Amino acid sequence: GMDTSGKQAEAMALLAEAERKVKNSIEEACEIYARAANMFKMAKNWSAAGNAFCQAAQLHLQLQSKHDAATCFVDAGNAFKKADPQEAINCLMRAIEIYTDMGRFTIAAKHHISIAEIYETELVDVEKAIAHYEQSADYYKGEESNSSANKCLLKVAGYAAQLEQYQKAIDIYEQVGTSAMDSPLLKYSAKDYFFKAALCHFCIDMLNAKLAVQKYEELFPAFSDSRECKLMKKLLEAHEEQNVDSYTESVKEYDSISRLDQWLTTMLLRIKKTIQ
Amino acid sequence: MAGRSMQAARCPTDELSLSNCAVVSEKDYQSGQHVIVRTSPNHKYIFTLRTHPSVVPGSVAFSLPQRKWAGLSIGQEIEVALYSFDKAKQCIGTMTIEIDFLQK
Amino acid sequence: TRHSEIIKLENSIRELHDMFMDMAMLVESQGEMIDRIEYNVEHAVDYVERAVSDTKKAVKYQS
Repeated sequence: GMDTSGKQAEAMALLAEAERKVKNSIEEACEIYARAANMFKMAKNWSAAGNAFCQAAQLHLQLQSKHDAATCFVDAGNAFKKADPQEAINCLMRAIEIYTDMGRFTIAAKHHISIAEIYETELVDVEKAIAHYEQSADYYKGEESNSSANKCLLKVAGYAAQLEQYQKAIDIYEQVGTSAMDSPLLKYSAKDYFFKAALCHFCIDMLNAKLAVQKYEELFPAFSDSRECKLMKKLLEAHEEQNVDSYTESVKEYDSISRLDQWLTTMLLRIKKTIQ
Repeated sequence: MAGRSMQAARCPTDELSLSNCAVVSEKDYQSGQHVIVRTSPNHKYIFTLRTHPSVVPGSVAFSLPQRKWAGLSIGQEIEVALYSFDKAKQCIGTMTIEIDFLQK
Repeated sequence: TRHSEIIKLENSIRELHDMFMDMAMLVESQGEMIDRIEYNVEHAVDYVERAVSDTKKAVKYQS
C-alpha cells in the first residue's frame, strides 16, 4: 500500500540527508535521524530502526550529552527486543552502565529485571537470569524496596530449588519468612514460605526435614496448628514406613482438599521416587 | 586430646552399624579409642571409635540408632575430645538392657 | 428454605466475583498509567535540571 513505500522512501531520504549533513563536517542531524527512525517505526520495519536510534545516540553523545543518549539507547534496545534479543541486551546494558554511573538505581534495577526476563523468556539461560535478578534485588534493597527485593529473592530461590542446590532455597525462604512473619499484613502467607524450606530439606534426608520442621514449629506457634505440618508429618511417617501407598494416599487427599502449584507436585514426586 | 571440631558422617556398612561403633578415619583416630562428643553445653555423649578406610579425614560417622539416641545429625557441627575410661571404677559388672522387637 | 438461601449465597458469590474482576482490570490500567506518569516526571525533572545548569554556566561565563 501507500504507507509502506511512502514511509520507507521518506526514511531513506532522511537518512541520506543526515549522512550528507554530517559529511559537510550537528543537532539537526540527530533530529533528522530520530525522525527517520520514527518513520521506520510506523512502517513496521523494526529492524534497522534500532540502528538509526543508535546512530543518533552516538551523534548526540559526541557532544557530551548523556541523558538523552541513555534514553535513546533504552528505546533502541526495547525496539531490538523483538527483532534481536542480543542487541537489545547490549543496548540495555549500555543504558544501565550510564545510569549507574549517574546513580539512577531504580532505572538500572528495572532494566536489569527486564534483561533477566528477556533472557529467561526467549533464550534458554537461567544462570545469567539469576545473576541479573540478584543484581536487581541488591539494587532495590539498597533503596529499601522491601517488596521488590522479596519478590526477586523468592524467584531466585524458586529457580535455585528447581535446578540448583537446596541450600539457596532454604536460606532465601527462611530469610523471607523471617521478614514477613513479623509484618502484620503478610503474616497470613508467611507459613507457606516456611513449608517450602521444609520440603527442600526432605530432598537431602528425612532427619534434616524433621529437625527443620521442629525448628519452624518452635519458632512459629501457628505453624503447629497448620494443616501443612500435619501433612508433612504424615508424609514423614509414610517415608519411615517405606510405604509408597500411604504417600500417594496423602498426596491425593491433599490435592482433593486443595489444588497444587505443579511445583510441589514435582518436589513430592522426587521425594517419593527416592523412598525405595 | 584437647578436643577438635568436626562434622558427623553416615555409617558406610551395616556391619559397622550393628557394632554400635563410630566409624572414623585411620589418619584421624585408631581402633579402640574412646571419645566424648559435644553437641551443645548440656549434650555430651560418650562413644568408642573404630577405623574404616571409607571415612574421609576430618569426619566421623555414626549409625542411625546412634543418631536417634544421641540426636546426632549429618551436616551439623559437633566437637570430639578423647576420653579415657577409669577401669578401676567404670568397669561393667552387671548391665541390664531392655529388648524390644525392632520390627513389628 | 434450601432454595432461597442457596440462591442468595450464589448471587452474592457471583456478584463478588464479577466486581472483583472488573476492579482488578481497572487497577491494572491504573498501574500502567501511573508508571507512564512516573517516567514522564523523571524525564521532565532531569531535563529541567540540565537546562538550569546550562543557564547557570552560560550566565556565569557572560558575567
